[PDB]
Amino acid sequence: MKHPLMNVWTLWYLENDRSKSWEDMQNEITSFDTVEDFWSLYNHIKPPSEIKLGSDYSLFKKNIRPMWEDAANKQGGRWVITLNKSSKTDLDNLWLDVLLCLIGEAFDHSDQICGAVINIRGKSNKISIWTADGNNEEAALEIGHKLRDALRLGRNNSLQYQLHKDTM
Amino acid sequence: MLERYSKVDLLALRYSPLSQTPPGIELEGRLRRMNIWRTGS
Repeated sequence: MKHPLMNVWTLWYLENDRSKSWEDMQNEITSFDTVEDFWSLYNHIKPPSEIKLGSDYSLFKKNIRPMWEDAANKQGGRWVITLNKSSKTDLDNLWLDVLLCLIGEAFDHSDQICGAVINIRGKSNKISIWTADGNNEEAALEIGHKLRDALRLGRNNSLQYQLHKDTM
Repeated sequence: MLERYSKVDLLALRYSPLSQTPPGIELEGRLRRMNIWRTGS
């Protein structure tokens, strides 16, 4: 018997293409709502260390899209983990840890989390946790510090929260 | 507490037979089309 998840989660893959628009580079892969279905998917997809440069993996719930235009993200923000002095498997493990924190609902303010994104770039790789409300400092801070715990980030790895919106 | 799983909990279920089931062919088709399908699977 399967073990149910608190939320339905949807995997998105972005493939960088100069032709298509930012939104059109995003591809919806599949949705799941049980622990077992997650492992089925995770075991049969390439890890982040192996995907093309400029590509993203993203995991979001409540059918929320990894896009600015989405209403759930518009007033939102994100904890950004810039990975320096990280191995390919450090990347894969940190990403996996983020996934398990999300589907596991490890955060007290789990309602505030929209999803997580990993960016594969040559200059620098990044893993981000997207929050629903940027102005909810207490929720962000709790998510932030727990994230630093669950991921056991070194001093070299940076953790910074930022608003999605561009504002003065 | 309800519908909350720790890292250890979730990892334990990784070795469940239901976690071993491969993706459906449609999903597999989508994964190969995106080239994100794991090699040798």
